[PDB]
Amino acid sequence: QRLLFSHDLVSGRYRGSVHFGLVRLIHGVRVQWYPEGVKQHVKETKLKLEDRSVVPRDVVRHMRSTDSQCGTVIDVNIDCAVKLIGTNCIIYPVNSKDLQHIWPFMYGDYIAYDCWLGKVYDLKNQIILKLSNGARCSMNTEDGAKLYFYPGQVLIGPAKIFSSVQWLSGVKPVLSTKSKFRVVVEEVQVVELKVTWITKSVSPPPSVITQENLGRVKRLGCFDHAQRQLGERCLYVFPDRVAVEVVTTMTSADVMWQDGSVECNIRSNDLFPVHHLDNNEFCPGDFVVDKRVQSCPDPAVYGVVQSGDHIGRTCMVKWFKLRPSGDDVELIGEEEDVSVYDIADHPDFRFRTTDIVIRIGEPSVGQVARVDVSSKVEVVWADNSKTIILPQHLYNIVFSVLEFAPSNHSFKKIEFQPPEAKKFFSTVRKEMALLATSLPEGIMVKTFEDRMDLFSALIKGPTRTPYEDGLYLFDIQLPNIYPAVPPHFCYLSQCSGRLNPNLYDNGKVKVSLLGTWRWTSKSSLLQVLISIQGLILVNEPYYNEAGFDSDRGLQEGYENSRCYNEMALIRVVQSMTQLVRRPPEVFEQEIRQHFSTGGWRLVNRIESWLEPDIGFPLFPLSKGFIKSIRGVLTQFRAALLEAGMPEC
Amino acid sequence: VVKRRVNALKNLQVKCAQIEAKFYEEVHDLERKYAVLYQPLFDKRFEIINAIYEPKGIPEFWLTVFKNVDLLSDMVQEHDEPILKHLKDIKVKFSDAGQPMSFVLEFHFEPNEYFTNEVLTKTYRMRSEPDDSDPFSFDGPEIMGCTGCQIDWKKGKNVTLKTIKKKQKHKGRGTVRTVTKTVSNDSFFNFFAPPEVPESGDLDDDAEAILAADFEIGHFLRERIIPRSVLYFTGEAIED
Amino acid sequence: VVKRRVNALKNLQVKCAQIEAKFYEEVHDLERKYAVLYQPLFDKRFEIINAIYEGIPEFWLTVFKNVDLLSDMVQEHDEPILKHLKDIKVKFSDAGQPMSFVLEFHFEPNEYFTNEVLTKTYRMRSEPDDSDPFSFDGPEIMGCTGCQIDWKKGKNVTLKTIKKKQKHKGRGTVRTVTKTVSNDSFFNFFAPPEVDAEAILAADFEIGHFLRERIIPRSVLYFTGEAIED
Repeated sequence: QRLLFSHDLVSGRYRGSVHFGLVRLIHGVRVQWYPEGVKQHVKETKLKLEDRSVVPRDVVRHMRSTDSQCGTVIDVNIDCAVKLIGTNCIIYPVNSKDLQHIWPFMYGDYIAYDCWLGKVYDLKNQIILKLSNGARCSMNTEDGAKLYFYPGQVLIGPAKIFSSVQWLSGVKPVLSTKSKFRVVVEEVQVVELKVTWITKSVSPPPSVITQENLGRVKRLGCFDHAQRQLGERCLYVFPDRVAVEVVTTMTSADVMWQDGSVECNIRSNDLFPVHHLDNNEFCPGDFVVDKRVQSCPDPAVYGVVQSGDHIGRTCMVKWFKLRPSGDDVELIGEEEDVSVYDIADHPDFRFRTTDIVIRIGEPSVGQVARVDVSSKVEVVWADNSKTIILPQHLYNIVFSVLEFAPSNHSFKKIEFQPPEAKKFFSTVRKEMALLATSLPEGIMVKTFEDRMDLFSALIKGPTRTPYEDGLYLFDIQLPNIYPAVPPHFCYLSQCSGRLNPNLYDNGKVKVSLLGTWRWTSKSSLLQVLISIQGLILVNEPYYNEAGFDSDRGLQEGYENSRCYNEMALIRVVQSMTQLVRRPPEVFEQEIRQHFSTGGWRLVNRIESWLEPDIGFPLFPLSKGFIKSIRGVLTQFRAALLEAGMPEC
Repeated sequence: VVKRRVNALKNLQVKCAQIEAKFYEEVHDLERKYAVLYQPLFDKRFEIINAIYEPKGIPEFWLTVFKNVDLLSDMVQEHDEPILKHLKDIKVKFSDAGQPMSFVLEFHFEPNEYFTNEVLTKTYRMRSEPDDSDPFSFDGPEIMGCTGCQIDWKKGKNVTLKTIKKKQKHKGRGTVRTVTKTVSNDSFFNFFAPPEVPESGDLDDDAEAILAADFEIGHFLRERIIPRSVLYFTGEAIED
Repeated sequence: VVKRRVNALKNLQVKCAQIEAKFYEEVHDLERKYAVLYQPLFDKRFEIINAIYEGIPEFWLTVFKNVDLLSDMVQEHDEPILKHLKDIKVKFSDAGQPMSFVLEFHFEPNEYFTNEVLTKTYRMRSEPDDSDPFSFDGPEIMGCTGCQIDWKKGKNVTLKTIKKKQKHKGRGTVRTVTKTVSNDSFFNFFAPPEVDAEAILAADFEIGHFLRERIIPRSVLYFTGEAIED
C-alpha cells in the first residue's frame, strides 16, 4: 500500500528547515513547498504526511481498520491556519467555510444571468490602485502584473506603466521616467467575463458580458467547492476583513460506508482515497438496473442500492419503477443479497454527492448531496430548500476464403478509392502469404473473394486465464489506403457488458500497437492478431485500460484485479452462451467444432471453482460471484444441450 | 600582454574622466547661465508666491511641498511648522567662476519670532575632480561636503533643544532637589547644523547616516523641488 | 484665487521646461564638442581594441555579458556575430537637426552580413510634448529607427526554419510544411518594431540609453567589472 496521494500536505527536508508542501504528481511523489515552490520528487516514506485532500464525492477506505470497505465522502471540514499577508502573525485554528476568495469571480464559478445559467470560462479583471499622492486609478491586470493581488497590497512601479490606466480620481500625476510610484491596491475587480451558457432553467446571450451589463450577473456561491488549499490567498473575516494566506490544513470528512453507516468527523489521515474503483462496486445511493440474461425484461424497472457487504460482493438494492401516469414512482420490492455482477450502472440517473443539477421542465439548481431510501434525489435548491425529487426530471452536470461475404458480417458501406487497385491487391496477397505461413495454433482467419478487404477472424482464449477456452469473433476491413493506416477492426459483442477494458460491446476495439490504445506500413495483420491473442486476452485482464500498471504490486491493484477477473469469467460465460445461440453465418461449423469440447471443459472448470496454482487471480470466490456464476453456468448448460451437444 | 593593454585603456579612461570633469564643470557653467535665464522666471515664482506680483500669495508653499515629499515630510515635526511656514523662499545660487564647485540652497525667511537671520545658507559643495584614491568613483557631480550656518534663537522659542529634568533627594536636608539638562530635540532645523566631520574621518555610524540623509536631501532640493516646485506642490510630482 | 496663482506658476513651469529643453540642446552641443575632445582618447581606444596602435578580444561581447541588461540579449547564436562588434561610438546629431544619437556599431563585416558599418539611430525628445510638457525630464528616447540589415543568406539569426508533416484537408496529400518563425536574438535589436511590441520597444530604449551613458564612456569599467550595473 502506497501512503501518499494527490494534493496531500507533506513536510520534508527542503532547506534543512522542515517546510510544508502539497504533492502534485503521484506516480501515475512530486511536492511543491509553501514559501518558495520547487516541484520535486521525494521518497514517499521520507515525506511526512500531515493532511489529505479528501474532497467531496471521493471514494475512500479506512486507513487502519482491517476491513477494505469503501465509502463516499459526503461533506468535508477543513481546519486551516492563516497568516496575515506580509506578517508572521498566524491565526489557527480556523474553518475553511469562513474564508473568502479575493476576486469576485473565478474560473468556473457558476453564474446566473437574465435567466441563463453558465460557467465563467474566461474573464478580464482589474486592479484599482491608490497612489501616494492620493490618486485612484484602474489598471488592467495585463499591466498590473508589471508592478513589483489582494486588498491592502503595496507595490512599486515605473510611472510609464500608468500611461494606459484610467484615472478615476485624484491629481493625475506627471508620468516622469526617472522615479517610480508606490501604490496600494484598494480592490480587485472584474472587467468582462466570457461564458459558455451550457443550459438554462430561446437563444443564448453573448459569450462575453462586459461591465455595462455585468451588474446583472449574480454569482451562485451556494455551489462552492473551493476548499482551502495550502497557499490559497483568501480574505479572513474577523470574529473587519483582511487578506490572509493559509499555512496548514486538517481535513475531517464524513464518509458514507458501503454497509450504510454514516460516520462523521473522520480525520482524513485515517482515510485514503481510491484511484481505481472496480466498475461494479456500488456505493449506497447508486441508480442501478438488473442485467441478468432472462430476469426483468421491463426496461422501466430500475434500482437504487442501499448496502453492499464488500467481502460478500452482494449488494442489496431496492427495485422501483415509474408510474405510467403522474410524477410518481411505484415500489417494486426490496430484494437483498443481489450479485453486483448482475447489476449495472443505470445509463441515466447518475447522482453522486454534491453535484450541481438542473430541473427538467420554481427552483432550478441545487447540490445533490444524498440519495434517498425511496430513490428520490435529495436536492433542488432555490435557497436551501431541501426538497426530495425523483430522477424523472433532473439533469446532472489456417487461411481460407469464401466466394461471397455475408451481408450482416464483415464490413459494408465502404467504397474508398485505393491509390492503386493493383497495388492494394498486391499488399493483400502479401498478407495472405504471411497468414498462411503463420497461424499454426490459437488464431485463425478467413476472407471473401467478392471483397478482398473484408476479413473475419477467430481468436481463442489462452490457458490458465479467465478467458480460458471461450471463443471470440472479429470482423475486419483493410482500408483501401492500407498499409497507410491501421486496419478497421470490430469485435461483434454477443454480450452487453464490457468483456474486457479495451474490447467494447459497441465494437470499436482498440489496442496499444494500433495507436488507439504505433502503426506502421511494415506492420501486418499477423502482428495485430498475435497481439490481440497476446494482450487483449492477457493472463490478468486488469490493467490494459488506462495506465493502470501504477497499481501493480499494490493492495488495491490486487483486489480489483481479482474482482475484474471474476467479472470477466461471468461475462465470457455469457458471451459463449450467446455465441452458441446465434453463431455468425461466417463460421457456423467452427463454433460447434470447438465448443463440442471447449464449452464442457469450461463448465467443468466453473463447477470445480464452486468447490491450486491455476495461473490467474480469482480466489476466493465471493458469494455474489457464486450466485452469478451458477446462474450463467446453468444458462450455458441449457444452451449447450439445446445446441445438440450433450455432455462430453 | 592583454592586461597591460586593459591598463592602458584604464589610464585612457582616467584622462577621459578628467575631461568629463571639465565637461561637468562646463555643465555647471551652463546651469549658471541658464540660472540667469531663469532669474526672471524663478523671481516671478517667488513674487507670486509672496504677493509681490499678480488669501495672499500661496500660503505655506514650501511647507506644503515638503509635506507632499516624503523625504522632507519625515523631517518636519509638528513643532517645526510654526517656524518653517516663515520660509519666504528657497533658491539655489551657484558658485561663480573660479570658486569651488558648490551651490547654496539659501532659505529666505520673513522677519520671524524664532531667530533673527534673514537667510539661512546651507551651502553644499560638489567634487568635479576624480580623487587619486578612486577616480572612477566620479559618477558625476557627487555631493560630499557641507557647510551649514549658525542660528541664534529668540528667547523662549528655540526648537532644536529641549530641557529634560531629574530629581534627587538630599540626604541631610531631605529636599528633593532638581537638575536640568538641554538635550537634542528632533527638529527639521537640526538639518542646518550637521555634525561637524572629524578630520581623521572618525565618524560614528549615526554621523555617516545623517550626513548621507542631509546630502541626498540637498541634491533633491536642488534638482527636483526648486526647479519643478509646482509639480510637487499640487501633487502632480510622484515623489516616490 | 490661490488655484489661479498655482496655474500661473504652472505656465511658468512650462516656460522653464522650454528653457530646459534649450538647456539640454546646448548640453548636446557640449556633447558634440566633447565628442571631438574625446576623439583622441576614443580613437586610441578604438586602435587598441583593433590593435591598430600599441587587441582586446571579445571586448564588447564581454561588456555585454557582464551587464544584466545586455547579457540577457546575447543568445548562443548571437556570440559568433556579436564578438565581431569591434567598436562603438555615439555620433551626436549635427546642430539644427533633430536631437538624435546614432549608435555606431561598425561590426567589422565577417561572414554573416554585408553591412560595412551598422547603426541603430535613435530619437530624443528634443522639446516637450505640448500635451504634457512636465513629462520632459530631459532627452527621453521616443523611437528607434533601426537599420535594414543586408543578411548573408544562411546566417539570418532573426528567423528559424521549422518543418512538420501534414496532410491537405479532404485531399489527404502529404506535405512537409515549412515555415520561417521569428527567432529571439540580440540582432532583433537592429530591426525593432515599426512605430508586447511596446514592451520590447521600451526595453530597447532602456538598453540604448544605458549603452550611451554608461557602456561607451565607461567601457573599461565594465570589461573589468569595477563599475556597477546601474
